[PDB]
Amino acid sequence: ALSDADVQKQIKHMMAFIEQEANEKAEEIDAKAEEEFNIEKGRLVQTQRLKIMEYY
Amino acid sequence: SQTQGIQQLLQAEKRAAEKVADARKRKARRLKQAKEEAQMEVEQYRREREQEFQSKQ
Amino acid sequence: IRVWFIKVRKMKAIYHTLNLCNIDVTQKCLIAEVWCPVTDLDSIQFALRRGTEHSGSTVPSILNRMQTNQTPPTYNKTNKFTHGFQNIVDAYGIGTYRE
Amino acid sequence: NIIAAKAAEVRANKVNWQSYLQGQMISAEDCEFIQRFEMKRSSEDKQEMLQTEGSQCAKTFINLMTHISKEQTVQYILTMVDDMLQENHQRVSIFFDYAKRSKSTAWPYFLPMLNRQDPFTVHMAARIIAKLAAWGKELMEGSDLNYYFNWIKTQLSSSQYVQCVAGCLQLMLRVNEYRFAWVEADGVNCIMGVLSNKCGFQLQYQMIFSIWLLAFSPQMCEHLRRYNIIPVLSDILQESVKEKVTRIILAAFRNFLEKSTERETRQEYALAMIQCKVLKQLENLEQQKYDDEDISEDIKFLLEKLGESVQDLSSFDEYSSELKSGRLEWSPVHKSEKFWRENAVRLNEKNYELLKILTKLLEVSDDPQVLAVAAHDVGEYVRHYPRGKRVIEQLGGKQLVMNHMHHEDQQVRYNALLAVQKLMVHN
Amino acid sequence: LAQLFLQSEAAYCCVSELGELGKVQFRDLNPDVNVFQRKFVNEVRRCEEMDRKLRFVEKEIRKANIPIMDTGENPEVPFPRDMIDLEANFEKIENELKEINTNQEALKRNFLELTELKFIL
Repeated sequence: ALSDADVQKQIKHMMAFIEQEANEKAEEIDAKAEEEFNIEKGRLVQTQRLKIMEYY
Repeated sequence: SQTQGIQQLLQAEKRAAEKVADARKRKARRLKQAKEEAQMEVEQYRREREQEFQSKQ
Repeated sequence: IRVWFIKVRKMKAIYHTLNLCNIDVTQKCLIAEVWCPVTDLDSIQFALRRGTEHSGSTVPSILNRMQTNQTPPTYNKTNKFTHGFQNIVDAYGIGTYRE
Repeated sequence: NIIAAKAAEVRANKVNWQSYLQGQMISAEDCEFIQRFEMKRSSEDKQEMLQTEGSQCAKTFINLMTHISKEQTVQYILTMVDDMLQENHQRVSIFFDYAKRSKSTAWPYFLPMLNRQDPFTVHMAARIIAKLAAWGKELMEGSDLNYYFNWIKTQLSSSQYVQCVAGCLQLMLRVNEYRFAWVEADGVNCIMGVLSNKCGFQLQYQMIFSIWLLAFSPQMCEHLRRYNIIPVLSDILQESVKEKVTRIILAAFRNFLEKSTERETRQEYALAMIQCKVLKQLENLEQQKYDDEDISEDIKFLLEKLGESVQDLSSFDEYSSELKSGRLEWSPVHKSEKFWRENAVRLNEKNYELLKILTKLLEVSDDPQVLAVAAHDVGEYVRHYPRGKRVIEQLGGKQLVMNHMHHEDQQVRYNALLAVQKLMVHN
Repeated sequence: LAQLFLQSEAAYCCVSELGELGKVQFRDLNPDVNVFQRKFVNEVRRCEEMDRKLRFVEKEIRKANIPIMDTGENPEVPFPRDMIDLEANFEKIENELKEINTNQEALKRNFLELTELKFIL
């Protein structure tokens, strides 16, 4: 039907939304946690840096 | 129609939940992984400087 | 101010109609029941098409026509000429649908 | 969007690889190996593609585009195999089909490709080239893929393909190194040029999200702060209410302005506040509550931080510096009520030199706007401190101000009249 | 009969268009919920403030004895979100008018005492 096709294309809009927040929120949280863990990387390498400098 | 109104909600909420959970769990493992990696790298640096130590000895 | 007044009143009435709605738990999209004579639904859909046309999001604008156990309304518009007579009979009372 | 639709109608269609098993035209050995690694539903077929080592799994299909002359069949085969490699949720995730000994041609493979964009060759290359975001590798030929006009020409210009390619470019920029490389590039200039121009909303979201990705390093922020696009972005924010670009725009403001490399770089707070009235827009956003707790905390920290920023744009000594510079412009200082009521006794600076600067500006200032600011400041100094009023009367500024009550510009009439209306207390 | 389903902004535009149409009517499906929980009360009280200031400026026009006409510009129906800023500008205009009135009566008081002083000498 025409109403059925309108329902299906609204469902296409729904799924387009689903994938929209999917990719967008995914990369959002991913980048945030990646650079936060890069800061943590720097912190751990800093304590290791103290250890190496005292040893040598 | 009325069925979609709950299925799409289920999709959205479950996927947001698993993304958040994956972020948190990967962080939790990654801290110890980075400690291990830093120890590894530092031990290579120590071995290099120990080779240098014996050289200058 | 003479036209600022009517503009603000229009906006107030618009948000009043938005009060009459259902904040859809499904989506950020809204849903609401709309009652209107069935004879001229096509012009209504054309108004919907214009409304979605102004927005760039290419909105389908579903119309979920469906029967329900409600009370149909009856106001059958006659004309300017017999407004007094229909006013009189309506003043005495209002009858069922399609009577 | 047509990319996925074409992939779907491909998936509906069929190519009889068994009839092409005599693959003189089509890579016969890989055609035989199609028996393996074809049902990707089960991970045991992922183990099957692991068995075939990659060199015996589509590495003969590498450079199949040139091996096939008919366009339709190669469209089909390319799209199937590249859809498989594009899915890659947990299929491979280790850039397995890269042929370590032929690794020199792994990235330069796109040189013979990046032609025939109508059969979506570049539109499969766009996600094939994802060996950077979630794989630990570095492209050598960053010039032949990014600077190259595979997408630069289409960046300024079909449109759905540009949006999908922009998403692939977001994926590319995931690596901070190549994001930095493109920060040095002028493709960012093209991006902001199309941002300034009205175009599709989806593309606007993708480009401003790429700009949001830029804000994740303090040195990239340092380099890019010298391009004043924040007022333009506030303009885009206030001319379009869709709640998604607004969210990522506010997050871009978050990271960009909170990287905080120095005080001079936190002057961008002042520049944003002065060059666009974001305060009231943010207040309106605050009024209408969202369930998005993330943007709630975003508006919280932004409003407080700009609050202490405007407190730092509310001071006596900066006003003295500005007035001593012969420079005056409507700012939070000129509406800083604490500087006006609490520090009016400070406006009695040594030898009344501040008042003397104002008094001599009452005749040498030929700029109506600076003169308006001076008139308003004098109006404040009279409404607060009546013996300072009598000081100004001794200075003779009232004769000059009378002229401003009738000095051409209608903004000059207004400010002179208001200052004198203050002047008439106890009179 | 018809569960009319519309996207949010498209629904606002459609409300404008359908009210222009003047044929349809609505039904509230959440009678036990006020504007307080609908999150729409904020713009409603904004509209109330704008209406109050409109009445304000109207009454100082009435005391000013200016013969308003109000004859044209009926179908304009604007809907940009910056109307809040436009009525902020209107608020500024009526604000400066308010301070002008208070200052003017203060000035009249001053001039009256001053006229007495002129008469004394």
